[PDB]
Amino acid sequence: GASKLRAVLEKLKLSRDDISTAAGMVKGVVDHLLLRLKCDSAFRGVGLLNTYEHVKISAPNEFDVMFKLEVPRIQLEEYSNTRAYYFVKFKRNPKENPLSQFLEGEILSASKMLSKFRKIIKEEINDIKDTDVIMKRSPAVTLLISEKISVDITLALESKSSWPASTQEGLRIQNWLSAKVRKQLRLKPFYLVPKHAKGFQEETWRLSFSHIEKEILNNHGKSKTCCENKEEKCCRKDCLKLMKYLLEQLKERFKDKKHLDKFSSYHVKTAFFHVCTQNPQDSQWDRKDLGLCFDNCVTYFLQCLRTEKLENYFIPEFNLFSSNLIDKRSKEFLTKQIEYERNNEFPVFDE
Ligand SMILES: Cc1ccc(-c2cc(C(=O)O)c3nc(CN4CCOCC4)[nH]c3c2)c(Cl)c1
Ligand SMILES: [Zn+2]
Repeated sequence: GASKLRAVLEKLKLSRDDISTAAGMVKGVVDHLLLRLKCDSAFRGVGLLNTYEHVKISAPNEFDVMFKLEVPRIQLEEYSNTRAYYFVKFKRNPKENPLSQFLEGEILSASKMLSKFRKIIKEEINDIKDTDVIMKRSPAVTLLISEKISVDITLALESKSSWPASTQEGLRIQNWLSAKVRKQLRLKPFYLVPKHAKGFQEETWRLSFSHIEKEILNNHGKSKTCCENKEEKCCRKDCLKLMKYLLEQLKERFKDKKHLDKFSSYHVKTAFFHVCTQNPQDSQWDRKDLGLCFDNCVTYFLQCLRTEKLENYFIPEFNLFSSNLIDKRSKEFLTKQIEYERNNEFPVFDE
């Protein structure tokens, strides 16, 4: 029942200290690069984005880090009705921006900016000889510290402006976290990561709302006091940790023929939060009900792959499971693998 799952989560608690020692290795290298970039003309307004504060975790030895660049008076042009991919233009010309180095008429190049960013890092990488830091061959700068810790660095354009139109019906937390909280969150800035649409269109930026996850996860209840006492203990966080570790273990047992390469913890998060919308009450996430609650996430995720539909939590018109992003075969393969786990009381957790 719920007994087996608790031991898995209690096991995952034991590796917190090993992740904490490796976390300081990430922040050390990252702070040197931030000092190096600030001395440059274009990367003077570079800062660390808090998404472990500024260090986000995707896999056990993978660490996603985000560098933000303040872009004032930014005008966005939507690309090919994709709803998430956009072009970066400038409202007017009051006093020429320092970002003009990568401009191409009106449109700001994503390929040109990421290239100078890759160059300034490649130069600073060989400088700090304290730890073995390298660079790998994908809109991120991957580093490898002590031939084990992989750090995916991403550059993002910050816009303090009102969120784009495609996000109008997104973040459907009204019946869960409230209309008050939705309005509050939508007052926060948004990000433009250089993810390119399928060759590629290397001048299009993707809408990123990564920074909102910590806001919702650290305040996940309908009741303001959720998980603040022994009475209101819920299992929302435990179901997300079990959903993340499920895909993680399936990506480990099937690196045999590389079918699940397109799948990330991101797809698992999106699906979990959609269940959080479906189940807005705290009584639908009780600590005793861990087994039942996890199965609700497992059923929704299986229904997602099966229907080839998983809406971006912020952009409903954007389908993360479209034929264009992940092929029909990879979804039908993952459907079959999870279906086997669900029908056999999850044998990929027995360790
Ligand atoms: C309630 C809530 C809040 C935030 C997110 C959320 C959003 C984004 C996003 O960007 O909108 C994102 N992005 C990541 C990691 N990226 C995967 C693709 O490659 C680059 C790294 N996790 C992400 C997580 C979700 Cl689901 C739900
Ligand atoms: Zn809770």
